[PDB]
Amino acid sequence: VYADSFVIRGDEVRQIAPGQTGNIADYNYKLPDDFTGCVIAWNSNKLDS
Amino acid sequence: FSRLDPPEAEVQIDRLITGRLQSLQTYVTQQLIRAAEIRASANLAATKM
Repeated sequence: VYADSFVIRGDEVRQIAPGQTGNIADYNYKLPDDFTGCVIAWNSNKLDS
Repeated sequence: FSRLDPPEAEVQIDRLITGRLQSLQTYVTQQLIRAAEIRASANLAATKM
């Protein structure tokens, strides 16, 4: 197992998926085409904001 | 590969890979039967001559 952790904007939460381009996955953090495993996304307006 | 997102595109091109493979399989099968009726006539010519 190989974990990850970061905090992004709520508009681009669907930008993370494999094969999607943009600016976050084009400059900061890309996922492979053959990505096995998955993400856990939840709102955190109470804590991080 | 340009418009479709990459994992879905792989689904839509499975039609074209097996669509042309069925076209070659059908074409080869007709030549296998058609070569049998020529060898039935090549052996008739080799018997007549």
